[PDB]
This record gives sequence, structure tokens and C-alpha cells, in this order.
Amino acid sequence: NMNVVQRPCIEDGLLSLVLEAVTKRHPNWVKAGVIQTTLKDPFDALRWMMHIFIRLSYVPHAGAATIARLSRRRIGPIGLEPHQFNVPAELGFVEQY
Amino acid sequence: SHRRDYIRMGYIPRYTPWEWIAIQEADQPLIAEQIRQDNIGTSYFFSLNRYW
Amino acid sequence: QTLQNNAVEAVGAGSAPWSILGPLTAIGPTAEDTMVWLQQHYGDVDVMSIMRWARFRKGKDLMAKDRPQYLARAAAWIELLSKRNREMEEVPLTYMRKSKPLVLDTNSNVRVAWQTPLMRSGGPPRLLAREEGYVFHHSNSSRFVEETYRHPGESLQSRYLALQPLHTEVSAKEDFQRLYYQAQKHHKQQE
Amino acid sequence: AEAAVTKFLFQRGSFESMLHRIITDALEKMSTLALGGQEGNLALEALKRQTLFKRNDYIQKRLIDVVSNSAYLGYGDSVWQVFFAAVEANEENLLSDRATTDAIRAAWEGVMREDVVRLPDVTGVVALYLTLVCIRESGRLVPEELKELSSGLEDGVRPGVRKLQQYPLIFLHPTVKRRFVVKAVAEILHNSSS
Amino acid sequence: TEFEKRMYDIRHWLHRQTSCEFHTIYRRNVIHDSAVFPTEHDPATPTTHEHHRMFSFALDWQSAPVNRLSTDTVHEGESWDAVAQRLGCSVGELKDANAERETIEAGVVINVPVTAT
Amino acid sequence: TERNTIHYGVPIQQIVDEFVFRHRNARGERPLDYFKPFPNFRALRLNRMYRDVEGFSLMKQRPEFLEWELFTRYRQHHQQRRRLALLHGLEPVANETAQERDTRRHRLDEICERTPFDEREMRVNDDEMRVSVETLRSWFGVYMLPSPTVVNAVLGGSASVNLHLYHLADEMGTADTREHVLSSRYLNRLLLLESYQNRVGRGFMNHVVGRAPEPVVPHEQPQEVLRHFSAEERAMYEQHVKEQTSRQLGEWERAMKRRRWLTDHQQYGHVVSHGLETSVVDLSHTETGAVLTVSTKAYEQEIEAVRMKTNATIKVDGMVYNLLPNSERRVVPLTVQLDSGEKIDMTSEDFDRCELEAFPRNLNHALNYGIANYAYNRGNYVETQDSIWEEQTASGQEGWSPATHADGLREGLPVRARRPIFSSSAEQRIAGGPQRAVIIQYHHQPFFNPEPRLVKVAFQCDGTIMEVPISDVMIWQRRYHGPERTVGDESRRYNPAAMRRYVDVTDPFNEKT
Amino acid sequence: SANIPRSVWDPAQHNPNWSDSYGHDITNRRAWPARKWTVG
Amino acid sequence: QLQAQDRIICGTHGAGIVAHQTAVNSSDNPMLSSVTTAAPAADLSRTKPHEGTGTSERDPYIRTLHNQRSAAPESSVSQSHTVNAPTVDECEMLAERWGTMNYWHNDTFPRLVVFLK
Amino acid sequence: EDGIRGSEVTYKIVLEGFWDHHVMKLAEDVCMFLKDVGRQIVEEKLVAVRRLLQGGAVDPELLAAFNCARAGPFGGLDEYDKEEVANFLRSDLRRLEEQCLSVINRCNVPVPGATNI
Amino acid sequence: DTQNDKKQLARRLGRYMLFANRSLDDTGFPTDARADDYTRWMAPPS
Amino acid sequence: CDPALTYKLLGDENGEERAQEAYRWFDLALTSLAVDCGHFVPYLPQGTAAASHITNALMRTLLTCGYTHVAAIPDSVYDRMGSMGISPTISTYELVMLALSLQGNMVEAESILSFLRSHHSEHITVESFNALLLGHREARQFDCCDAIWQELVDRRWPRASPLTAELYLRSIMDHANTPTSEPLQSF
Repeated sequence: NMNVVQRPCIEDGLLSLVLEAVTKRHPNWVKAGVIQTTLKDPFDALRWMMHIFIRLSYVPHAGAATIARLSRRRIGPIGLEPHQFNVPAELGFVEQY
Repeated sequence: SHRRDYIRMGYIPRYTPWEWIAIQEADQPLIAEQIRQDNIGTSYFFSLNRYW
Repeated sequence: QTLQNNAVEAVGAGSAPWSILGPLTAIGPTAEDTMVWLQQHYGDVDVMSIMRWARFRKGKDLMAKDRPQYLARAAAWIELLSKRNREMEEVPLTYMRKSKPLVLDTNSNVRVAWQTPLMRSGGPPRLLAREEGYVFHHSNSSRFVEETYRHPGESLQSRYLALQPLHTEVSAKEDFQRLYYQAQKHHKQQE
Repeated sequence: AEAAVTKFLFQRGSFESMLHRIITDALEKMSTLALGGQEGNLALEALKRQTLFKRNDYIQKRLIDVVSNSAYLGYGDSVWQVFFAAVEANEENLLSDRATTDAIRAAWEGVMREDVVRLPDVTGVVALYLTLVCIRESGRLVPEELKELSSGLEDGVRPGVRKLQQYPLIFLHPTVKRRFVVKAVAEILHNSSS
Repeated sequence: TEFEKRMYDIRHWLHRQTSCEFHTIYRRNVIHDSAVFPTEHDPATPTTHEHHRMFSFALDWQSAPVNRLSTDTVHEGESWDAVAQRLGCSVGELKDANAERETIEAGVVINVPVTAT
Repeated sequence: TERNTIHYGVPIQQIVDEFVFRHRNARGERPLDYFKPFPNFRALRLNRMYRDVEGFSLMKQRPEFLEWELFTRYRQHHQQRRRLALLHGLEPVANETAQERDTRRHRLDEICERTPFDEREMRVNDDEMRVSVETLRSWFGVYMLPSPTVVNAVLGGSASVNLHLYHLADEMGTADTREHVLSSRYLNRLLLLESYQNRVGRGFMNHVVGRAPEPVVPHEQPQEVLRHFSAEERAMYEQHVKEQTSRQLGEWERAMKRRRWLTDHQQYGHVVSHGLETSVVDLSHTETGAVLTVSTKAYEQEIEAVRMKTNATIKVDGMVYNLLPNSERRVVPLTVQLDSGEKIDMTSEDFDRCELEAFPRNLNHALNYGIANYAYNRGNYVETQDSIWEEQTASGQEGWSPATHADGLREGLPVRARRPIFSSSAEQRIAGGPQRAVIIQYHHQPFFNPEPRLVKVAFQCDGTIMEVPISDVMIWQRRYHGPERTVGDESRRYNPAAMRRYVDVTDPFNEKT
Repeated sequence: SANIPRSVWDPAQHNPNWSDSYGHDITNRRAWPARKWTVG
Repeated sequence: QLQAQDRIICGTHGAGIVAHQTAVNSSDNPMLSSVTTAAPAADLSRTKPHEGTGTSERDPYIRTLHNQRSAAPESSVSQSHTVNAPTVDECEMLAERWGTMNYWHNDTFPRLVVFLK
Repeated sequence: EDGIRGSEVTYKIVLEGFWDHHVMKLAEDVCMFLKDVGRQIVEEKLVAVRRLLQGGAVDPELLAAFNCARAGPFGGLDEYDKEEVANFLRSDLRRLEEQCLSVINRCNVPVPGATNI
Repeated sequence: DTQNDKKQLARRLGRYMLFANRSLDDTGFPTDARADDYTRWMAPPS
Repeated sequence: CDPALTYKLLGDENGEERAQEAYRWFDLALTSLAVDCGHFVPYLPQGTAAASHITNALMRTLLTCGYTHVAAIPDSVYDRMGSMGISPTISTYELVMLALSLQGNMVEAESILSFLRSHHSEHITVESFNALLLGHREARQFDCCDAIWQELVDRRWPRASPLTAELYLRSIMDHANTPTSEPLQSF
């Protein structure tokens, strides 16, 4: 019973405090509508978490193509328009001499 | 090069030596079309219709 | 205003000493003083021609319609095309510490950093870095330190076991801007 | 002083200049308009001390001690595991037609549709946040037994994990075990036959 | 590119009476424009089986993509958003493709913003 | 400018090839294992000495009877130390300062002492005679291969005369027979005794301790060259020698005055007198926030009444201080002299932070006299091997690397695996940060372990079992090249006459015994 | 890069696990006495 | 990982296994019957970069050691997944730094505890 | 994907002889060669990658390329600050290091007694 | 400190090249020949 | 047109005297600044941007003179800058890198680039990679000369300059034109 630990208790005053600190840390997140400063619903804690996780790990197609161009030297044009779309694709061919 | 038993006493290299690769490689030219660089895009309209 | 911004970012926000006196001289009140001033500060580029080129935008004449837009444009272009202005608009960077390898070796990555007179007041009188055997060394895994060894008493452990190497970790750089600012903050608190 | 202890918590320099303001102004209005004893200044300095200490203690006990046990949190991974677990129970809240725009559901689904989903790196404050959220969630997701007491965050969240628990007494001291054994086998050998 | 070079080069020191092939499979960004290959409703007239006979490929069809005009002449009684409502786009867009011009008189040639419907 | 002609010399491979060609397979320089059935790729190479033999001074150059077996047992002890280390997560960190290194080695030592040595990993390279722990002990003495009772007794005691040759009593009233893993602090405590110093060939240490290193004169001449020097030139030569020697011995004197810069009194100062080691606590003022220091033996009552939560504050001379959370240390009072002929009282702790007047690289030379300087105890096997470990870590020859199939993954291997994170929402799989885990089982055969390959592993954290893709696993690499990078390189005994060596063709491995 | 790889000629990159050419092929053609035991 | 790897493999001309101290003098062995005593080495002489006059080890008959720069191979240790001890310069900027969840809660040297402290 | 199963660019060389053992031995040779050239190239890209990981600026151009959408996933034009973009870049580079190390490590397995290609 | 004085004017001269390592030939001038060869010519008697 | 031999051959034009004059005018300049500054009273002038700029000038000039002075930039001048209290700018460092490189000392130059990479990265210009390029070309290490071009292609920022490509290409031709020793010269 020496190994067993008490599960801590976290209160919305605390969570809201921290969320504010995050708000100040990344202003553009609140700006672009990633997260909101208010904790109203019971599920908004988790919800903002998931929104963060998506903003961080989701890469827009144009950004993906450019990044893959940089260090992997993936060749091709890359559309910066709204009406253009970057499709990552394979090209096979044969060579014989 | 330093090996005086080379083909005479029966030593035949199993791996072709670095020097020789360097030479064979140095002799022939490299085709320019083999570089494969496209930064523009595909030419939809003109390319397939180009001069006869 | 760029000088101002740089000097404020230098401390991570008062005002740093960096902005007190800058590389640009005040212009005399005249036309000739202007042409001369442009000539000596920005004069690697030809400024007159750039002010000519910056005139028209998309067929629109900027000088005869929007004054401030034309102004900011010719400004930006002369700023960009000149190497002199680029040299003088730079950001203050912290000053890198030279180092020597340890006298008692533990890591190859752990080095003794040179320390400027500014950072340690006190300390014995010392020479300049290179004369003392300190060199430029850095890598991803570098760590810098002030090196000393524990004082052996009189006991078996002093006579037989090897010397025990006490390290005290230090930064790899020296912030001159932050130091100056902080000490003058100390002079604004004292007074 | 109360608004100051709570509001400026995550940037300490800012909090400091603010406190210094509050009590330097309380001290200006203490110097003139006051009278024949110096106690006001002493109680204001003691109020600087009390304010400071209440803040430091707040971030000690409601943050640092909650976080400080890393093994409990599975060195950052339990924290992640719990997260998805939460998201798995609550999907009619987080990702649903009524719940959110199709743009977000598509971003989520596209993140999960990759060959390996690599957990994104994060800024310090975001780390603290994520941890806190998922602790408070592990509150609910766990069995009723371990709700209060368990070893590890993630514990019980997944029902069927195969652990290595197989030694009950190996954690005990050898001396006790030994004396016990000599005694017990002395008796079984001096008692029965079979 | 350098690996490809050494590799294409290995044909020169290849063994006696031995030849080789090179299969390369790489990844390449392609680009889909909704500009040149737009997404549109089906025609209000349909296409029958008849458009498909033998040699219908050589006669009844063009090779895609179809040619859409990026250039347009302004009719008389028009204003910026009369032209914009005609071309199927925002006024802003029309002003930006045509950014050179501050006003559009009758009988003048104009740049259609490529995102116009 | 010499780099204008690029000279690639002959590669090492070519050299070795020419050598072993000129010798018609060079059977003199081969390991005896090469002449037994199916020698592994390590037995296929020449007789070079590796780095594992570097800390063992018991065997001098010719190891006597049973020496080599003893050494082999030490070597295995260190391999187990390394395994325990990776296991509980204390290993060299490439970045680490000496304090952190010290803490680390300490924790490792405790975990070593409390773990039984494993004999199933004890393996015998060619010609070595198998021997039990007990035989080695009763021959060499038990101190050399200590029972936990002897380890305890040496770490918790003082006296020199006791170097324990024979076994000790146990709480059960038996003789304690256990082999726990060797621990560096123990070997230090043994380096402290004279008898031991002599046993390991370090006896010279008694005579040479406080003395200077012998002067090395740059361009010193034989008498054969000097016979051609003129009287004046010879006078000059003497001038040189005299000045070099004077300078060096003077440098030693100055360095071994051991003086440090006291910043406060702006002077160099040195230690006149030592007090004993006192336990000391720190007391922070309530109002000013000032920090004071206190001998814990004087105030013992009051401090222990605060540890009982009864009176929570300790008043001294009217100023009340709060006891700091830990701040419990062992410090030595020091009487320090200043060049003004002055005297102060300063802690060992604070006099340690100071800056030395002299720090020549040869300070520790006395420990190996005339042999090169080391920053560590070279009489301690364990500490030497640990030093090497840390070096090859910092150089990047040793470290956590994505595992290969060939690296010899097997049951019992310490591994850092990327913890699989389970979500229904995820097609494919989710990966997470590396955690320490042991391999439970690994199937080599392609048909027990299809693509993508898996490893059954037990995560140390929660004690959890899982199947992890091998591309998610890291092992601790001993060296750059491989095929097996997990296992260390083992030196073999040197044989003076190599051409006379005999292999029993019927039982090469000596399995009938 | 260089035309001939640094790993070939530079002794700092030397590979200690490599063996000489002759050794392996000599130990390979060995046929060990198949009467290891009595009776079989 | 040889003992004294540089002094021997990198620093010595023969990789240690060619014995440079040898006399080329005529030997009485049956197989050494071809050996003729050598003239002493040319005194002031300029050699070809791949040779020597064979006087010493420092000067072999055949020079094995390259004259170029030597660089030990790039570590195969993960630079990314390894977590070092926190430096000072890391702890100053800790507020701007981006880690993995494994970086904040890392078992040895967790950065989150530091960030809060 | 991790480890063996995935790559940026795949080359397949098809060697053809008139005699079986010809092409087999040939395959061994060419294979050894590409093992060394492969190690070289991939090593270099590794040191480049490690430098990149240690620190560096962000393009104006890359930044621009992240910020072009009329509306990102959260339903408004999104502002990616240079911090975040550097964070993406860093993630991918970490992955690239994983794969480099994979290849390099495989290159160093096939020793003479142990070679299986 | 004070302009163009002793210590400054010393520091301007850089690192001191030792005459020990100096390679000086027959004519008292630095050698034409490669460092190895010179090293070999001037190598001590036995 | 080799940008390196430009410096070296420029050192032959009255290099020493020009150097001495740059030093003199420098001391003049510090006098002047101290006058114009007369609250950071202890830290003036040395804590000002102008001062830094002047030091930059001094170095950039000293590069042009004879060997001794080039070798004295990273050694004396830089140490005197630290001592004095003048905070450097990116150009300071790229100048020191260029100095070390012209000397042929790579270890140190790359150490400096490493420092800059770790802490200050967002300020790094191309002239640094130019410094190291030219440098490796001097020391005749062409694989590092290659490594740095490939890296500078990967990160596409800062933009390479036609000078950069001049350097790398030159390096290529240099490597390409060197002989080996006799053992490899047979075929």
C-alpha cells in the first residue's frame, strides 16, 4: 500500500487560471478560434484540449507540400492559392541503357 | 595495382575495386534529362501541341 | 524606431543603452544637407534612381496622389538595397564565451568557460582569453562550467583516492544589454 | 492583495511590479493622512510577505505537487493515453453533427488516418494544461475502486492489460521470510506423514 | 540527385555479359486547380450514348482541359459590381485582378479573376 | 599546402589482409576459439587488446594462477552493472556535470549492492577454466568477491586492520554466501588500506603520495651527444636543465600549497586548520527573508521539537527563523589564512566554490607515478570501467539507438520502447515517447514473427506487457558498427607460444566434465 | 559527396568487427570428426 | 573499441601489426636467401608522399596514414529522443521552449517541475 | 511508416545475366557498393538534419505557405506564427532522423561471416 | 586603456611562434620540403 | 575573381600601415563617442549600438591587411571587445568566422556557427555559410565543403547568394584538379 497514490483533485478556478495563461501564451489561438477563454460547459476542458491537439498535429496541404520539399527534396510545383490543391503522389518509370 | 599476382597467380577480385569504379564512372557523360527537376507545373495547353 | 524596437527586445522588456546613441547622424536643416546626408550614410546604392523607380505603382503615380505610401516605399527600397544600412540596423546579440577543456576530465562536452571582468567582479587579475589558453568551442551537447576541486583534509581519502571535481554550472553567453539595464535598474532603485 | 495572488500567477516579474505598486501606493496614503505610530508600515510590509507567501504556496500545493510525480503520470504517456480514452467515451459531445463543424471533425479524422499518429510537441503552459485536464478526466474513466487510490494515472482505464504482478512476497525483507520458513518446515517435518 | 548519379553509373562497371534496368519510384507534388478543371453542375442538356461512337474520340470531343477566357470586355451601362455580378465573383476580386485600373469605362478590356464562377 | 596531393594510404583492412596472407593464415595471432567448430564473427579476427582489461591491476602482465578467471568474473560484474543501470535509468548522460555524475553513480551503487549476481550470463571463452564463486573466494580471500555482509561491514565501519579474508556471520547465524554486484565505493574503501594497495601491485602509493612528479626536460641529451658540446655550449645546456627543473618543482610547490581566491577579502588564502565534520541545517529569517546557517548538534532539542510540528519556529537571539525544508548537510569548518597573516572561519562548502591559484593537469599524478595522469581512481576496476563508459557515451560511440534485428535482442535486455497508445479513433496505430522496458521474448524465426516484426516487452513504469513494433524500439549501443551492438568486446588471454596450442577434436568445448 | 567514401580509407572509421579475407573461408571448409561419441 | 585506439590504429603507420624496426640485412635462413643487405638511407632526400626511406616507425617503407583530415563517423545515437541534463541557458528560455510530453514529464530531469519552480 | 516499410524514394535495379551464379555474384557486388555509397550519402543528410534540428530561422515564404487558406479548420483565416511553423518543421525533421538512423544501422549489420543480403 | 601604449601594441602582434618548432634549413630560411622529410633530416642521432 | 585571394592579395597593399591607421582612428572614435554621450553613466559609450558598429568596421578593415592582423581578429580584437563591454552583432560573428576561416581553422569557425545556431538562430545571414564554405576550401576539405552546400540547399533560408555558388563551385573545381599519390595514379 506504500506504492499507491491519491488521485489529485483539480478545480475549475485552477483550470480556468491555467487556460488564461495559455491564452496569453498563444494569442493567435484565441484570435483564430482555436480555443475560447471561457470554461462554461462541463466538457469544454476536454474540448479545448482536443482543439489544441488538432491545431498542433494537423498540417494544411500547402504547408505539408512545402515542408516535404525542404528537407526531403520532394520535387514538384506547389500551389499557394485557395483554389489549388497539393496532391502528394508517386511516379514510377523505367530506364534502360 | 600493387598486386603482382593479379591475373597471373590466380587472384581475381570478387569486388570491383574503388579506383576502377571511379575511372569507368569518370569516362562517360551524364545525361541532363536524368536530373528530373520540375518547379513550374504541367503545361496543359501548349506542351503536347509543340512544333512538329 | 527600429533602433528603439531592438533595444527594447534586447532586455526582453525600460530602455537599454543600445538605443541611446545610434550610428545615424542628425540631418542639417537644408536641401544640400539632405543630399549630403543620404550620400554619406546610404551612399553605396544610388539613392536618386531608387527614389525615381519607387514613383509608379501599377500605373498609379504615388508622389502626386499618396505622399506617405510613396515615402514608406522609397524608404523600404533604399533600406533593402543598401549593405550599409543592413550593417547598422542589426540586433544586439549576446557575447559568446571562449573555453578551455577541463583540468580534471569527466566529459569532453563539459568545458571551462572564460569569464569577462564584467560578469565576475573580484577574481584575481587575469589576462585576456586567448593568452590564457581559451578557445572557441561549441556543439549541441556543450555545457559550460566553473571548475574547482573539493578540499582534501588530512585523512586516508585525501592521500589515496583521487581528487573530487566540484563543478558550478554557468551560461555559455554574456548578456551585455541585460546586465547594463539591470544594474541601472539597481541605480534607479537605490536613488 | 487577493486579486494579485491569483491573477498574475504565470508571469512572476509582472506580478512583482504589480505588488510593489499596490503597497507603494498603500504606503504613500499611509505616510500622510496617518498619525502617531509606525505600525501601519510594519503591517503593510507584513502584508507584502503574506501576499507573496500565499502565492508561492498556491503554486506549490495546487500545481507543483500535483504534477511532480512523473511515474504516476507514466512519464507523460499515461497523460496521453487517458486523453484518447476520454475522447472515446465522450464522442457524442466532442465529435458529432450537433456538437461541432464538419471542418474540425475532418481535421481530427485526417490526423488519425495517418500511418503513424505522432503525438505533437507542446509549449510548457500547454503541457501543464493537458496534464491537469487528463488527471481530472482519469477521475471519471477509472473503476469505482481506484477512483480514490491507485498506482498510476492510466490504471484501470483499459480493462484487460496483462501486467507483471506475479510475486506477492518478494517485496518483503529476507530475515522475516527465513525465520518463518525454518519454523514452519520444522513443524511440518516434526508433525505429519504423507 | 547524387545517389541517382552513382546508381545510373553502375552500368559502366557492370560484370561480363550482364545488363540492367532502373526502376525509379519517387514522390512528386501534383497540383489540382479548380480554375482549369472546375467543378460544375452537369449540363442542362445531357450527353447521350451517341457522343461516344467509334471515332467520336477524334471528332466530337476536345482534349481536356477546356479553354475558359481570362479576358473580358466591359459592356456599356456597367459598373464594377454589375461586371462582378456578371462574371460570378466578389467585387474585391474583380478589383484585384484588374488592380491597375481604378475605374472601368464602356468598351474596355478587363482581367477575369480566375476563381470566378 | 601538403594537402595539395591527396594521399589515401592503405586502408586498415588491406594491411590486415596482407599480414594474414604473408603468414599463411597467421595461426599465431588467432584466438583459440577460431580452431573450434563454427567460430562466431568475433573469433574470426586477430588478437588485439580491448578496453575492458584497463582497470584490473591484480593481474600484472603475466596473470598468475586463477587470476584471469577472477578478472573475467569482475568483467561480468560490470556487464551486470551496466544492465542494472540501463534498467533503472541511471546511465551516463552525455551532458552531465560531475555532481550529477556523482549522484548517479551513487544510486547505481545501491541498486548494485542489493541485486544478486547472475551466473547464467557467466560465459567462458576459450581455455578458461570454469570455477565457482566459492573457490575464487577461498583462494583469493572473500574481500575480493564480497558477501553483502562484508560490503555492509566495510561501508559502515572505519578500521584498517580488517580486510576480511574469511566469511562473516549473518543474522541467521550462518556464514553469508551471496554474490551481489560489485560496487565502486566498496572498492574505494579497499583502496584506502595498505595491505590491499600492496596486493594489487600499487604498493608504491605509500611512498609517493605527497611528492612532486619527476622533472621532464624537453630536449634532454644522452652523454653520447653531449660529448660533442663545447664548454660554453655545455654551460648553456646546464643553464637550460637547471631552469626547467627549478621551474617545475617550484610549480609543484606552489600548486600543492593549495591556495584559493577569497573574493570577499580580495586575497589568496590557504587552509591552516580542520574541524571535524558537523551536520548543519539552514534557517531562513521570517521578516527579512535572510538565510542563516546552524550547527545541528547545538540546537538539537529545538530543531527536533520543530520536526514534531509542536513549535513551528526557532528563535535565536530574538530573531526567529523557519527551518528550511531539507537543507541538512555534512560540512567541515575551516580555519583559513590570508597573505596578510590573517585568520577566518569558513565552511568547507563555501571555500570549495572559490578559485584556485594553481590548477596544473598533473595534480593527481601521484596515484600512478610516472604513468599517465588520470582524473579517476585507476585501482578501482568498477570506477575505471565506469569512466570509460562515460567517455564513450560523451563521444557518441555509446547511446540509445534504433534497434536492428541483428543486435541480439533476447530475454532480459534493457530497452527503450515507444509506448503504444490505444485509441479506437485511430486507424493504424499511435506512437508515444520512449519509456524504459525489458524484453520478455523475441522471436527471430520469420514465421513466429511476421512483418512488421514485434517484440513482447514489459514496461518498467506500470509493469505492463505489450507487443511493440521493432521499429519503435531502441537499444543501448556499445559501438558504432555491429552486427551485435548490445554486447561488449571481450579480451582474451595472451599466449606466449601460440604455435603450441592443442584442440581436443572430440570435445572441443570441453563439454565432458 | 566524395567519389570514394570516407568509410573506406579513414582509420577513424575503421570497422573492428570486420575480419580478414582468408580466415573465414578457411574455417568454413572444415569438416569436423563425426565420431564425437562412442556408438554412432 | 580497442585499447589506445588512436595511438595504434590512427597514429601508428602499420596499424601496429607491421614491425618497422627490422634490419634489411642478409639473413642465413633458407627462405631469406633472396635478402640483400641494404645501403643506408639517402641523407638529404625528398620522398614521394606515399613512401619513406625506411629508417624508423615514424618513417616507414610504405606510408599507410593518409595526410587528409580525419573525422570519426557520425554517431548513430538518437540526438532527438535522448534527453540531456538541463543547462542554464535552457532554463532561462524554458518559457519559450517546445518539448514532447516525454520532455516535460521525463523521468530523469523532468522540465515541467523546473518550469513551475 | 516507420522502419523498413516506408521511404521517400524507391530504386529497383534489375540485373540480368546468362548464367545464374553470374547474376547472383553480381548482385552481391553491386549490393556491397550501394551499401557504402548509401551509408555515405545518408550520413551526410543526417548531419545536415541534426544541424537543422539544433536551430534555425523560418522562411517568410514557408510561413506564407502555411497561412494561405481562406478559412482553416477552425473556420476563420488562421494565423500561424513563425513559432508553430518551426514546430511542424521540427516534427518532420525528427522523423527524418529516425529514418536516416534506420538505414545507416542496417548498413552496418552485414559483416563477413554474418552477411545475408 | 590609453591609446597605442605598450600592452596594446604587444597584443597587436598576435601569437608568438616558437623557434623550437621553426623549421630552418641550410640557408636559415624556412624549408621548401614537406614536414615529414624535414622532421626526418633533423631527427636526433640514434 | 577568387574572393579569398582578394583578401590575401589585398594584404600586400601597405597592409600594416592601413592597419595601424584603422587602430588609431578607432581610438579616436571611442574618444568622440564618449564625448557625445556626456542614466547608464558607467556603461557609456561601450553599451551603445554606435560603438558596436565602429568595432565592426575595425574588424572588416583588419581582414584586408596582412596575415598577422587577420589572425589577430578572433584573438585580440574580439577579446578586447568582450573586455571593453561592447555587445556584438551578427556581422561581428560572421567577421570572426571569416577570419578564422582565412586562417584555415575550421574547428573554431564551426564552433561559432554552432553557438549562433543554438541561441540566436533567427538572425543568421548567408555570409556565415559563405565564411565556412571559403574556409573549408582553404583547408582543402571538400567533403565538408559539400556538406555545407547540401545543408544550405535543404534549409532554403537564408537564400544562397551568387557568391555562395561561386565558392562551392570553385571548391568543386579545386577538388577536381588535385592529384593523388603514385599508388592510385597508374591507370
